[PDB]
Amino acid sequence: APTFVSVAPGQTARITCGEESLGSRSVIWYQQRPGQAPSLIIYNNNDRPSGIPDRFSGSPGSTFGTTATLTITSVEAGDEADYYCHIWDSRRPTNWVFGEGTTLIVLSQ
Amino acid sequence: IHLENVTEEFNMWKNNMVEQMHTDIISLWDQSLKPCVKLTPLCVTLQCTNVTNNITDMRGELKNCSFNMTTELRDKKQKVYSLFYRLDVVQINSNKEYRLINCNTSACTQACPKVSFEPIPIHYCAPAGFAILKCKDKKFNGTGPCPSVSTVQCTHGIKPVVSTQLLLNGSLAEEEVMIRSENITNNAKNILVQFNTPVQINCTRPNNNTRKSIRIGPGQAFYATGDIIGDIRQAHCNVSKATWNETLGKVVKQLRKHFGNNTIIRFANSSGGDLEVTTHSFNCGGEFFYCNTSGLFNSTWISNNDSITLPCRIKQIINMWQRIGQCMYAPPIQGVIRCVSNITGLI
Amino acid sequence: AVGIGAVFLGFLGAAGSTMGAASMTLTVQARNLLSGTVWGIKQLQARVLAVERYLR
Amino acid sequence: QVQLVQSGAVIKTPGSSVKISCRASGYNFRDYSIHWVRLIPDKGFEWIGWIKPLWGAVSYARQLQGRVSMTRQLSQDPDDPDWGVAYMEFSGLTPADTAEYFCVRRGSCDYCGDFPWQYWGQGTVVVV
Amino acid sequence: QVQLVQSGAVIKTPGSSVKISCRASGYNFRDYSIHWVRLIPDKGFEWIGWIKPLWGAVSYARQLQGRVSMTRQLSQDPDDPDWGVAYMEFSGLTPADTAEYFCVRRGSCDYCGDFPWQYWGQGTVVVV
Amino acid sequence: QVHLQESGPGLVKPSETLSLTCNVSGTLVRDNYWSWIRQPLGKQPEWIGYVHDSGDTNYNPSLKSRVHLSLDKSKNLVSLRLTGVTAADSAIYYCATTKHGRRIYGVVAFKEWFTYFYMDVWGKGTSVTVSS
Amino acid sequence: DVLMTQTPLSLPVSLGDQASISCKSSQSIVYKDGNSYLEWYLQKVGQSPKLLIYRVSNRFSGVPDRFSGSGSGTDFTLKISRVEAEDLGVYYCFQGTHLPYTFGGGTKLEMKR
Ligand SMILES: *[C@@H]1O[C@H](CO)[C@@H](O[C@@H]2O[C@H](CO)[C@@H](O[C@@H]3O[C@H](CO[C@H]4O[C@H](CO[C@H]5O[C@H](CO)[C@@H](O)[C@H](O)[C@@H]5O)[C@@H](O)[C@H](O[C@H]5O[C@H](CO)[C@@H](O)[C@H](O)[C@@H]5O[C@H]5O[C@H](CO)[C@@H](O)[C@H](O)[C@@H]5O)[C@@H]4O)[C@@H](O)[C@H](O[C@H]4O[C@H](CO)[C@@H](O)[C@H](O)[C@@H]4O[C@H]4O[C@H](CO)[C@@H](O)[C@H](O)[C@@H]4O)[C@@H]3O)[C@H](O)[C@H]2NC(C)=O)[C@H](O)[C@H]1NC(C)=O
Ligand SMILES: *[C@@H]1O[C@H](CO)[C@@H](O[C@@H]2O[C@H](CO)[C@@H](O[C@@H]3O[C@H](CO[C@H]4O[C@H](CO)[C@@H](O)[C@H](O[C@H]5O[C@H](CO)[C@@H](O)[C@H](O)[C@@H]5O[C@H]5O[C@H](CO)[C@@H](O)[C@H](O)[C@@H]5O)[C@@H]4O)[C@@H](O)[C@H](O[C@H]4O[C@H](CO)[C@@H](O)[C@H](O)[C@@H]4O[C@H]4O[C@H](CO)[C@@H](O)[C@H](O)[C@@H]4O)[C@@H]3O)[C@H](O)[C@H]2NC(C)=O)[C@H](O)[C@H]1NC(C)=O
Ligand SMILES: *[C@@H]1O[C@H](CO)[C@@H](O[C@@H]2O[C@H](CO)[C@@H](O[C@@H]3O[C@H](CO[C@H]4O[C@H](CO)[C@@H](O)[C@H](O)[C@@H]4O)[C@@H](O)[C@H](O[C@H]4O[C@H](CO)[C@@H](O)[C@H](O)[C@@H]4O[C@H]4O[C@H](CO)[C@@H](O)[C@H](O)[C@@H]4O)[C@@H]3O)[C@H](O)[C@H]2NC(C)=O)[C@H](O)[C@H]1NC(C)=O
Ligand SMILES: *[C@@H]1O[C@H](CO)[C@@H](O[C@@H]2O[C@H](CO)[C@@H](O[C@@H]3O[C@H](CO[C@H]4O[C@H](CO)[C@@H](O)[C@H](O)[C@@H]4O)[C@@H](O)[C@H](O[C@H]4O[C@H](CO)[C@@H](O)[C@H](O)[C@@H]4O)[C@@H]3O)[C@H](O)[C@H]2NC(C)=O)[C@H](O)[C@H]1NC(C)=O
Ligand SMILES: *[C@@H]1O[C@H](CO)[C@@H](O[C@@H]2O[C@H](CO)[C@@H](O[C@@H]3O[C@H](CO)[C@@H](O)[C@H](O[C@H]4O[C@H](CO)[C@@H](O)[C@H](O)[C@@H]4O)[C@@H]3O)[C@H](O)[C@H]2NC(C)=O)[C@H](O)[C@H]1NC(C)=O
Ligand SMILES: *[C@@H]1O[C@H](CO)[C@@H](O[C@@H]2O[C@H](CO)[C@@H](O[C@@H]3O[C@H](CO)[C@@H](O)[C@H](O)[C@@H]3O)[C@H](O)[C@H]2NC(C)=O)[C@H](O)[C@H]1NC(C)=O
Ligand SMILES: *[C@@H]1O[C@H](CO)[C@@H](O[C@@H]2O[C@H](CO)[C@@H](O[C@@H]3O[C@H](CO)[C@@H](O)[C@H](O)[C@@H]3O)[C@H](O)[C@H]2NC(C)=O)[C@H](O)[C@H]1NC(C)=O
Ligand SMILES: *[C@@H]1O[C@H](CO)[C@@H](O[C@@H]2O[C@H](CO)[C@@H](O[C@@H]3O[C@H](CO)[C@@H](O)[C@H](O)[C@@H]3O)[C@H](O)[C@H]2NC(C)=O)[C@H](O)[C@H]1NC(C)=O
Ligand SMILES: *[C@@H]1O[C@H](CO)[C@@H](O[C@@H]2O[C@H](CO)[C@@H](O[C@@H]3O[C@H](CO)[C@@H](O)[C@H](O)[C@@H]3O)[C@H](O)[C@H]2NC(C)=O)[C@H](O)[C@H]1NC(C)=O
Ligand SMILES: *[C@@H]1O[C@H](CO)[C@@H](O[C@@H]2O[C@H](CO)[C@@H](O)[C@H](O)[C@H]2NC(C)=O)[C@H](O)[C@H]1NC(C)=O
Ligand SMILES: *[C@@H]1O[C@H](CO)[C@@H](O[C@@H]2O[C@H](CO)[C@@H](O)[C@H](O)[C@H]2NC(C)=O)[C@H](O)[C@H]1NC(C)=O
Ligand SMILES: *[C@@H]1O[C@H](CO)[C@@H](O[C@@H]2O[C@H](CO)[C@@H](O)[C@H](O)[C@H]2NC(C)=O)[C@H](O)[C@H]1NC(C)=O
Ligand SMILES: *[C@@H]1O[C@H](CO)[C@@H](O)[C@H](O)[C@H]1NC(C)=O
Repeated sequence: APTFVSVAPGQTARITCGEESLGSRSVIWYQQRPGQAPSLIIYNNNDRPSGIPDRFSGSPGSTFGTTATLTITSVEAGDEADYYCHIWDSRRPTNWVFGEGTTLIVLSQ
Repeated sequence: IHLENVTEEFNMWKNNMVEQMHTDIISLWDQSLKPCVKLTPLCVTLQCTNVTNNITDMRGELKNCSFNMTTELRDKKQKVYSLFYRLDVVQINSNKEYRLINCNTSACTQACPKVSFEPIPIHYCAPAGFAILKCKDKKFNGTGPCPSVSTVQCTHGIKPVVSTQLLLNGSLAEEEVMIRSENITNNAKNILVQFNTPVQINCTRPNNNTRKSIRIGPGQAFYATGDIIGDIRQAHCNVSKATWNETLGKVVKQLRKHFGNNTIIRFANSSGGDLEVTTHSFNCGGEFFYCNTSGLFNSTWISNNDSITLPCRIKQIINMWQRIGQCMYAPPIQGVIRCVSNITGLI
Repeated sequence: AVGIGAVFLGFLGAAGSTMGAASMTLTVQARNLLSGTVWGIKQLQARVLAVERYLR
Repeated sequence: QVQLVQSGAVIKTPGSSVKISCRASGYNFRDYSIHWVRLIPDKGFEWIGWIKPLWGAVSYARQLQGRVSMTRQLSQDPDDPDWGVAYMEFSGLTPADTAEYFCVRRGSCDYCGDFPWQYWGQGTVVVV
Repeated sequence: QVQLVQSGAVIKTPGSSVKISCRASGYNFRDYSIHWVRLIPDKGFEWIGWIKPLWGAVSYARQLQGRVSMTRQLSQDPDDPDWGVAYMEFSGLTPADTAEYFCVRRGSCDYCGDFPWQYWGQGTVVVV
Repeated sequence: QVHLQESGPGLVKPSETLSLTCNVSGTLVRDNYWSWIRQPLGKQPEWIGYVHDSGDTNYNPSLKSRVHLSLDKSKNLVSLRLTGVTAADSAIYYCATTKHGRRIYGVVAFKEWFTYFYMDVWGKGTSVTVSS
Repeated sequence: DVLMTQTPLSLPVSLGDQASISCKSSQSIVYKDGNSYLEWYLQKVGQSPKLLIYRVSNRFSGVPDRFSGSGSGTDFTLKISRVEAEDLGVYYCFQGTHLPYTFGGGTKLEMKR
């Protein structure tokens, strides 16, 4: 059930998570290192807080009938961890459980 | 042909041409529905549920109704779903079980979408033997002598709008805002007001619909609201608050002449009644709005940037002019629509 | 400019002028008196009413 | 002819609300206004409000707002398109409202105004 | 207005057959003829054939018979009686038929003839 | 800079009550808004509930029946109280603050906005494994 | 009444540029002739006002060809090709169909320095 996306170190890696969009959405992306708590990376649909670089990208939440995607540019070894989506849909009710975590792995270990 | 040294008594209240126009528009409006499809077979028991939405437990306003419907062939049948507004379904007495509101009295022809509802200017050319006079006095009260008349063979551009609370796109007066009545100290007669400066209104419907064709019968197609992609957002209207305060200042300045210079003119919302006499009715791109206007008509007036929003409700079936057994089903229209109009006056 | 005399040769322009000056332009009211599926019946009935009035 | 039947007499308590049904028959009810008026004993007449049954646009007196509501019921069958019903619900009853309530209709003439009242109701006696 | 939308560009093999859909919208499609014409690069224009969409009577050039077929599709719903579709299927493709294919409509005037071509298609590029 | 940590029993019999703690560092409890997150192994996390100041508190619709919370006002901690542990409660428990924003999509006076929460920082997590 | 306005009101234009002023008609100006009876007026100061052109197209005799006018029934304008010192003055738009005959405001072309 955790799907695997593998890309060369330095390329771009894309992550899809959750139900297809119906209303306006507010997606939140996390980052789960193995054996720890999560760590937030994207708090609005595209806005990111301090201490997390701008090589991350979110899908904009004004598009209807698409899937919330997280786009990673210039992957590395420290970015090889789990991700999580959390959609707040303006049409569908409150999501009290996160999306399915796609484990991110990079080749040439 | 501007005449000279001539006085003709005008009286708009006992006029007969307005009564001929009120007859002609009704007769022609009925004559523009006979080729369209009558919607008898759709009057059927509906099984309805709430539309997919984060329902808050305080509004309905959309219904997702599934029902059986006949096909091109007479034998077979099909389950089909549609989206109706809450003002068109009534709970007849698991999921609930509804019916349309017109089913209790009369089936109703829907309007063919090749037929537009928008007004085109209608002139009145006088026949042979007769003539049409025209006042030109700018201070013409409404009743009495107009000392500057002008005969004309055919009238000016009259665009027929349909509106209740405040009339739109109506030829505006030139020198100043004017009021008109029959006996101002009478209560049953309305007090018409015609503006000088056209205050602007913007109205819209944010829901991105999807028109869907259902074949009721061979050669007959039914147009149903298929899906709401985008977002569920309520229809509204906007006017400029500053110009509306200025325009009410003008009409309060005018109304103090007939009533005394020391009075307290205040504006209230409608007293009540049926729907389309309290709310503000009009049409916009072929779909009928009903907009609450309590947000404009509350003030008081003693002797010395932003924009007002006001909510709107939509019916799909309409019964204008209140006949016995004729309504119509205005079909939904594809995509977000909006229309802009000058406000000429109010009643 | 058109000219104010085109008022008097126009239809019904002498309606405010005196009786001694309407007799010169008296033929315009004579000439514009005649010439000028339910709607067809209404317009047809109005036109035959006008020609019956002229013939009377 | 024109007939204006009302409901019978009624006895109410202070604080209650009364509903009076003026049924009208004999003309096209979707055309002519209905007015309501009340005779207070040893105080005179007093107007209440009018209603235009084409849609149901109503108006009330100034000293009765927040207390009185008026509705109507048209006839929807095309076999009897003439008759109609008016409803007045008068709330906030005091012992000062012991009176006799009438519903009236306009004069039928094209010369008469609105307030000349030709046809009258039979008379509802209201005792608080 | 009058609009003549075509289908996009296409790449075909020698010996194949191409189908091009000229959709017309904005006028009564059951009245006016549709013509087809092709621009060969560095060879000029060349007429192909006409079609009258009231029934579908067609005619073709002499040096293209046995190679080209043209059909049409009317609109049967009375809510949109105006739009219509023309179809050209050109068979027996050679590398000499690398060209740009157009569908046209007549002039709208009552004085103009048949071959003065007012409205044009956007242009289908065909490479064999 | 914050540092938050919980302390519970971590060895719980089925059909038993439960409690946890929330120490503070950097920021006290009356300023921010607090939440609870749990995660079974090999599963996506689950967000139990959140508490504001002045009593604004909301929970799961699934766990609406049994869980109850409060703060520790004078001692500057956050409490927890769960009822009826079963085999579906074995999960590492977390503690987190939350920041809330509005995502307005339409006319503001028609209530066409919705709050959305996000966990800016995180606790360190304690395994509370049910023990039959 | 079919009163008009003039946009703009004063243009100081150098000697050899194009000046263009518009007059907008409330009601349409169409006679039974078909030609829109509007006149363009110039008045040098302290004089009698002249005539610039006729209806839209015809021109008053004794006037050079540095004047042109355009319009399509509703809103009218001019184009002056070259500027002189005699082109100082007050300009007007005049109607000829309906009574009373209305005027424009009046524009004063000036110099640039
Ligand atoms: C009749 O009148 C009524 C009222 O007069 C009209 O009703 C209005 O209707 C509007 C549309 O119908 C509706 O617009 C909404 O507005 C949303 C709210 O926007 C406001 O809040 C923004 C966030 O606030 C932040 O900042 C404040 C302090 O500044 C903090 O306190 C908050 O905590 C937040 O951090 C704010 O940014 C925004 O201001 C922007 O717009 C101003 C307009 O002049 C600019 O001056 C200002 O500089 C801001 O500009 C920023 O944003 C714009 C975005 O358009 C950008 O271009 C600029 O470069 C700059 O970055 C408001 O104050 C707003 O969120 C909505 O926009 C989002 O949703 C739509 C949905 O389709 C998207 O298309 C759109 O792109 C945008 O999505 C973006 O954001 C998403 C979420 O983060 C993100 O996923 C996505 O990728 C995009 O980046 C939309 O505009 C009005 O709210 C509404 N009411 C009022 C009172 O105006 C009615 O329409 C009238 N009727 C008619 C017929 O006209
Ligand atoms: C008070 O008065 C005001 C002033 O009139 C009223 O506002 C009007 O309301 C109208 C509603 O009845 C509204 O008309 C609709 O407009 C829609 C928008 O698209 C038009 O506008 C854009 C931009 O302005 C314009 O670009 C388009 O076309 C222009 O160019 C073509 C060239 O091909 C011209 O043919 C066309 O006339 C127009 O010309 C423009 O430029 C020339 C210069 O060359 C100027 O001289 C013109 O003045 C003009 O500026 C659009 O025309 C539009 O979507 C609507 O059209 C749909 O609906 C009608 C039925 O009403 C139907 O006949 C059409 O074919 C079309 O339906 C089809 O498409 C639908 C969508 O795909 C589909 O669902 C249908 O099934 C059909 O397939 C309609 O034209 C008008 O725009 C506004 N006025 C303004 C300024 O906004 C106001 O309503 C009045 N108040 C009340 C209460 O009534
Ligand atoms: C008004 O009310 C009506 C009902 O009265 C409602 O119509 C119904 O809408 C729902 C959606 O809300 C439809 O349910 C979906 O149907 C699609 C289409 O079904 C086709 O495919 C299946 C595949 O087996 C065929 O057997 C079938 O015959 C159809 O051809 C399904 O694809 C949907 O399944 C998805 O959603 C499930 C929800 O639990 C998931 O569990 C499932 O895994 C599927 O998800 C996958 O596909 C998604 C779409 O690609 C994708 O986003 C996911 O990531 C994942 O990959 C679901 O069954 C239902 O069929 C409609 N009924 C009818 C009669 O049309 C209207 O929608 C409603 N409208 C409004 C505005 O309220
Ligand atoms: C729209 O505007 C028109 C005007 O174009 C109004 O019509 C007239 O309005 C005036 C006043 O607004 C009315 O005039 C009043 O008439 C009274 C009756 O006397 C007249 O009639 C008799 C014969 O019946 C004549 O012999 C006599 O000479 C008059 O001609 C007068 O008594 C009134 O006098 C007032 O002024 C004096 C002093 O100024 C006071 O002492 C009086 O008490 C009184 O206040 C007054 O002159 C006239 O009757 C109206 N005519 C018509 C045909 O209506 C409309 O009323 C107006 N309508 C609306 C809806 O706005
Ligand atoms: C989907 O729609 C639901 C509709 O129920 C919506 O749930 C509600 O969201 C709001 C805001 O996110 C929650 O918070 C409320 O709003 C403010 C926040 O400060 C408070 O003042 C409110 O307190 C009042 O209401 C409480 C409950 O009625 C009372 O207990 C309290 O004393 C106050 O009167 C309140 O906290 C609100 O709690 C929820 N409702 C429920 C039942 O949980 C949800 O947010 C929407 N989701 C999306 C994604 O759109
Ligand atoms: C309202 O909803 C309609 C549909 O119900 C939206 O129309 C759709 O708009 C898109 C782009 O504007 C159209 O083009 C499509 O684009 C994709 C992009 O990859 C392309 O792959 C498709 O083949 C197609 O060309 C799309 O056709 C159109 N839908 C229909 C049925 O015509 C519209 O954008 C919405 N508008 C608003 C304001 O919400
Ligand atoms: C004119 O303005 C007045 C107030 O300024 C409006 O009166 C208001 O009417 C609504 C209902 O029409 C009342 O709403 C309430 O709703 C709840 C929930 O449904 C219900 O429980 C109540 O019994 C009541 O119906 C509202 O209280 C009332 N306000 C006052 C002060 O009485 C009136 O509707 C406006 N007229 C029009 C035509 O909008
Ligand atoms: C008609 O206009 C009046 C203004 O004369 C509107 O009254 C306004 O009502 C709103 C709330 O309904 C007031 O907003 C808030 O009121 C509280 C008092 O409860 C005040 O403490 C807040 O600071 C806030 O302003 C508003 O103040 C009030 N206007 C004035 C001048 O006091 C009335 O709502 C309008 N009617 C309708 C139906 O909208
Ligand atoms: C409602 O009434 C207003 C009057 O306040 C109308 O606004 C004005 O309309 C005229 C002609 O309709 C506009 O003149 C235009 O001038 C431009 C200048 O280049 C020209 O290109 C046009 O051909 C036309 O002559 C005038 O600008 C406009 N004023 C404003 C402030 O917009 C309005 O058209 C009426 N209708 C509606 C739907 O608002
Ligand atoms: C559809 O909407 C209606 C209206 O909100 C819901 O019916 C009731 O809504 C009230 C809130 O106003 C709740 O207190 C009731 O519990 C609701 N009744 C029931 C039986 O749930 C209704 O729940 C909505 N959903 C469906 C499927 O009908
Ligand atoms: C036609 O159907 C409507 C809808 O049910 C009826 O209107 C309701 O009638 C009942 C009792 O007469 C009232 O309690 C409701 O308030 C009415 N609702 C509405 C929206 O008016 C109507 O009576 C029916 N008429 C006939 C002649 O059968
Ligand atoms: C009604 O809508 C029109 C069109 O959107 C508005 O006109 C424009 O308003 C913007 C500012 O909102 C100006 O920047 C434009 O110059 C205006 N254009 C025109 C042609 O007027 C209008 O302001 C809206 N009215 C209200 C009251 O909001
Ligand atoms: C009423 O007041 C206005 C103030 O503008 C004044 O012009 C007018 O003459 C007054 N009329 C009367 C009857 O007092």
